Amino acid sequence: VQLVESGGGLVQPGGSRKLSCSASGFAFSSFGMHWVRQAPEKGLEWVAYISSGSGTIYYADTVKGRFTISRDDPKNTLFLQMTSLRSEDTAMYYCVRSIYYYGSSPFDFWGQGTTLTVSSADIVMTQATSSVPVTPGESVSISCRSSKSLLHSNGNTYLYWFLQRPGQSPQLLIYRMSNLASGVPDRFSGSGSGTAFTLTISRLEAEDVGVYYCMQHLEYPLTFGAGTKLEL
Amino acid sequence: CTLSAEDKAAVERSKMIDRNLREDGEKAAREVKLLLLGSGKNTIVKQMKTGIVETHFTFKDLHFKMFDVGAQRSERKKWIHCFEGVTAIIFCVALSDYDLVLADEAEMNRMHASMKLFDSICNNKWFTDTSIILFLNKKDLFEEKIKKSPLTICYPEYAGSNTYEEAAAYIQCQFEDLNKRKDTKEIYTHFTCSTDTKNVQFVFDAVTDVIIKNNLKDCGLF
Amino acid sequence: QEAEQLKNQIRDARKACADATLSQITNNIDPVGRIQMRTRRTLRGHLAKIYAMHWGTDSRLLVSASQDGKLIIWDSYTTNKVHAIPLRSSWVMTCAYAPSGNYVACGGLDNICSIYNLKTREGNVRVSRELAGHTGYLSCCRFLDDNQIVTSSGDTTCALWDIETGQQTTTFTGHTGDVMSLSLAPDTRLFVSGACDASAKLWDVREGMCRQTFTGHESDINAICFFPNGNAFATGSDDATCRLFDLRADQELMTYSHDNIICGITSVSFSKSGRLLLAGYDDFNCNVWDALKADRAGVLAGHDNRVSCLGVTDDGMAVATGSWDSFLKIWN
Amino acid sequence: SYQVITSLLLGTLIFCAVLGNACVVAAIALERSLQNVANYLIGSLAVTDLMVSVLVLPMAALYQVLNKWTLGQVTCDLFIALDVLCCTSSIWHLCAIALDRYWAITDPIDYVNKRTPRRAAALISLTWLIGFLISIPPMLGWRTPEDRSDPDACTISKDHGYTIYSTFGAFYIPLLLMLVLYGRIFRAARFRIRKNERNAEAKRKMALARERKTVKTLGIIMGTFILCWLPFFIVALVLPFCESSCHMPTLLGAIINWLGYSNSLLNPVIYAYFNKDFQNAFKKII
Amino acid sequence: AQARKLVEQLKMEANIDRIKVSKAAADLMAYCEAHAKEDPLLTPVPASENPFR
Ligand SMILES: C/C=C\C/C=C\C/C=C/C/C=C/CCCC(=O)O[C@H](COC(=O)CCCCCCCCCCCCC)COP(=O)(O)O[C@H]1[C@H](O)[C@@H](O)[C@H](OP(=O)(O)O)[C@@H](O)[C@H]1O
Ligand SMILES: CC(C)CCC[C@@H](C)[C@H]1CC[C@H]2[C@@H]3CC=C4C[C@@H](OC(=O)CCC(=O)O)CC[C@]4(C)[C@H]3CC[C@]12C
Ligand SMILES: C[C@H](CCC(=O)NCC(=O)O)[C@H]1CC[C@H]2[C@@H]3[C@H](O)C[C@@H]4C[C@H](O)CC[C@]4(C)[C@H]3CC[C@]12C
Ligand SMILES: COc1ccc2[nH]cc(CCN(C)C)c2c1
Repeated sequence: VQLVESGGGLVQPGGSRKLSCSASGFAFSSFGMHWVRQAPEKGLEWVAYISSGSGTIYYADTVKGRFTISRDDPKNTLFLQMTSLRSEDTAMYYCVRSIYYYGSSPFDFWGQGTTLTVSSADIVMTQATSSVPVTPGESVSISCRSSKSLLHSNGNTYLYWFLQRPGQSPQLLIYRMSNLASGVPDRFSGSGSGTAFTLTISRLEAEDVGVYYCMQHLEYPLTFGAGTKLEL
Repeated sequence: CTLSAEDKAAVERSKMIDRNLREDGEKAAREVKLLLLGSGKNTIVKQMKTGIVETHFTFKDLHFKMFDVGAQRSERKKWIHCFEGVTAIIFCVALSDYDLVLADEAEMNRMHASMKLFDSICNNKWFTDTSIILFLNKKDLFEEKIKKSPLTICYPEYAGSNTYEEAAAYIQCQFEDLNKRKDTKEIYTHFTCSTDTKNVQFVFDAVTDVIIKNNLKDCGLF
Repeated sequence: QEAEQLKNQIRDARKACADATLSQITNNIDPVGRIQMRTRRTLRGHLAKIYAMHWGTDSRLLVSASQDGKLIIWDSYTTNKVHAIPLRSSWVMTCAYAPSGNYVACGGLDNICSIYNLKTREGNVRVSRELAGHTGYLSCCRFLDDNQIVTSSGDTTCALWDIETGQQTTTFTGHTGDVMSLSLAPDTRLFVSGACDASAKLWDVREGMCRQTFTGHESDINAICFFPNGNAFATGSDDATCRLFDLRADQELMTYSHDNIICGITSVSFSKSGRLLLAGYDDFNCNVWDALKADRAGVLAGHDNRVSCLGVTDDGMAVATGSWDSFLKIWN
Repeated sequence: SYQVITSLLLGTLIFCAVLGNACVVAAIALERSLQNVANYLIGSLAVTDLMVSVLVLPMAALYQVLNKWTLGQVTCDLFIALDVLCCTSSIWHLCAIALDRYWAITDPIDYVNKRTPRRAAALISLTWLIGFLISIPPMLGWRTPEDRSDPDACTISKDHGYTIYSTFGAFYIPLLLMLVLYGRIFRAARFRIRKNERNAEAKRKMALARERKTVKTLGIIMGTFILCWLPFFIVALVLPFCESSCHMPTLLGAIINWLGYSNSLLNPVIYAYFNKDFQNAFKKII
Repeated sequence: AQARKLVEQLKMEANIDRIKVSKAAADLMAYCEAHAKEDPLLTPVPASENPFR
């Protein structure tokens, strides 16, 4: 399984460019794909979502219209055309796979990411601490808050936890507030109330240093928190 | 709407799976399923082409999927129903085998066993309205052997000449007499290995006739 | 010479232990009464005769197989199809769901019980391994662990498979007739298999020998399921009756039959409490039986063809049923 | 007293037609085992017959009991157009069913491979298009000043060109095509059926029985269709060219006119109730 | 000789202790009554907490 973004560069004011991301090692057609942008020295941000088969397409309020998303199932690649790029659009975009079914782990794999430089009822996720100085071997707890209760009527809580180590793409730890993502140590744990949640680490290792991000998936206008940057 | 963000994507995936299943079912429907039983089965398959064996062959715009049971010595009564609805049943019998006894201290004759199997399949409750394509194979060896060993050994009550044509006609009549539901279904009997391409022609003709007869019956014209 | 006297001794010993039947004991038990079973979810998408289905451990996911060549996993709550796995051999006779839900098995008129990995990082479900060790059609393939699966074949012998090695860990050749079904005990230490010889044998996984045999049925046994306590199991046969057998009492306890039923049974299952026995029948209907009194507690109509398979959730919420009409319906 | 009896008879006939068509439609819909191209055409014919029974027959019955029209010119025109459209659709549905049967019988390869419900949908659309083309002319044009000159009793347009065109395209062309198709089907069936001595005699008896059965079916279908829809179009063609001479007796004309509605009622009986699958479905449901 | 295996397997006649069927039935009924409240099928759960409604 691998995802490889492409199309990065520098854009003149009001310019237009298209980013691409090829998929290999997995059934691209069966996985929904997301675009996540990240301005330098700033947190992540969902851009657009195209479901399997292109039936459902969603956009963020701040990218809708000028940004469009398309997928090429025969060629196993993803695209994101950009027009009228604004200076605020300076960010690096990460492609994320996702397949939606009971027991699945959405956002379990992230792409390499590509850099790009230029020149309303949404649930807001806030993290109490932007940075938390800690030492190895000491349990670290990261708390977050949501403006709207994430506990859905179906009985599932749609909270996600991501770790973005220095010079690495984000990695999934928790995707339903109780479930541990594959390929991660059992040290990480997740628990919380209907609105309040925290990420408790039993013991801190060297590779756990990075910025922890949270998301709500109750509704698609996803919002990223400030990010808790652990340092030693 | 009560569905969440992920529920809508799950529903989309479910309906995509529905579309794929419907497409695959439509593709599979437009194909003729033939059950093969029997005795020259391997020779017939070679000329016309450890569990059940599938053989695919096409003849003038019509696609046939042939399901040879593959020597399934298990209880046939427990899986024969899996073939309910096949267009036709191919039955292969070797004429020259009127002398063989299938060992077992000579308690049976291969011709008798073939007749019993044919009767059981024809009278099977799952094949009440299923046509049978009967093939008589190894006619050359049968002709060579009758000239030196009369078929009366296999049919003590048969009082006739040992010539090829008469013996073949008597065997065909005996096999067709087993059909206790003659009105519902017809038995398409053929003597094979005249040339390799005639067997497929006979199979195609029998399938076409069966389809036409079924269509007429649906309209009440047959 | 040919063990003439040995046969009668076992019969005499078993008869000597009969003192009181199950029906007499359960006289004081209050009747369950009619249960208003109503279909809550109707699952469509199969275009051919479905022969087998199995619940997952989570009590929400179930898998079904059909002669159309497709193996479908269902989201019971929302009826969303989880996966559609094309079977390379469109003659499936059985299917299973691993206790962890990671793997699914299927078997057909071919002699191979294929293992599918549902949790591949490739996403696409692939055949993890092919278990081609049988000489007859496979009747039931059931998982004990993620690495161990036990199979039933028309060749009259079951086989324990070490999946990672791909070789039969153990073979169970005691049956003389074709084995048609296989049910694992709650502890998975032993399992029981029914066969067309109208007998059921108790098999031990670790040692691999027939500890005991049961011969109550008068016709081919089509299905068997383990009682939730794990010390008893119920049989289903073409005799148009279901029979309850106890592993420790060694004798038949009770039978489930009615004069209005003259057709064979396709499948059997139990509820969490074990009071209800869900049995499928060739008359296109499933009859719910009081496991302690053999009274028909309900009927699950609504199928246009023979009911082929059924099963109860681990959590005991709903019971799924499958029929040759290609429709699976969830009942609660 | 006569008016009451007439109203009772017409109401009973309309109720029977509605009940039969509704039962056929319900059987086809609630049970997805009779979903076939031919069965789809039969269901479309049943729906058209139900529309005829519920929409135009009660208005026609009122027009007959009172002997005069008391609803207005606009309603008269709408009723006439709707009745013509629905009857033409029913006749062309019969023709399409005949064509589908002919194609299935004579083209087994197409039946297996190239026959799909889209074929039934296309046939139904073509039949409805032909009906609309038949029923539109009286709206856009025609209806000369002499026509509907008497508001007390309004009559269908009697223009020579329009009447010949409508009668032809509604009965004669469908009649000729249906006759040709069923003759082709009859010859095909004869060829197929025609295509130890005791066994031969038994086979001969079976062949004779099957031939008699198919002849009976074809004769029943053609006799019903003709005996119903032939007199109506014969009079519709003769009267416009026989205005001066023909007297147009009321009773005979009324019976001939209602023969078409009788055919609309009878079509489901012939095409579904006699059918084996439909009767089996009704038995299962009932 | 299969008899040597058969006798070793039949040694179960003495390898195991036994309990009367009456006690087994009593235990079964006790377990059934103890967990009756925990079986949704035996006791229809209210639709409020029913995932399938
Ligand atoms: C020559 C000497 C002098 C004599 C010659 C002159 C007179 C000769 C008269 C000949 C008789 C004509 C009618 C034939 C009756 C008859 O024999 O039918 C019998 C029983 O069926 C019913 O009766 C069906 C009974 C129920 C029908 C439904 C009606 C009730 C509800 C109406 C609607 C209202 C709903 C409540 C035997 O059945 P059948 O052989 O007639 O059935 C056949 C039918 O005739 C074919 O049309 C049909 O072909 P299709 O067009 O493709 O559908 C065939 O499939 C088959 O169904
Ligand atoms: C195939 C089966 C269903 C028989 C066909 C149905 C009959 C019961 C219908 C067909 C034509 C109908 C007739 C159509 C028109 C008339 C004229 C009218 O009666 C009169 O004679 C009064 C008017 C006049 O005499 O001018 C009203 C009833 C009657 C006889 C109808 C009675 C019912 C009939 C005979
Ligand atoms: C059934 C027809 C209307 C046509 C119809 O059914 N339209 C809807 C449809 O076809 O779906 C009749 C029933 C009663 C009739 C009305 C009543 O007879 C009252 C009144 C009588 C006047 O002479 C004409 C206007 C008017 C107001 C009539 C118009 C036509 C009506 C409404
Ligand atoms: C020209 O006279 C016609 C031509 C075609 C027609 N179709 C249907 C009708 C009348 C409808 N019922 C009253 C028979 C009709 C009349």
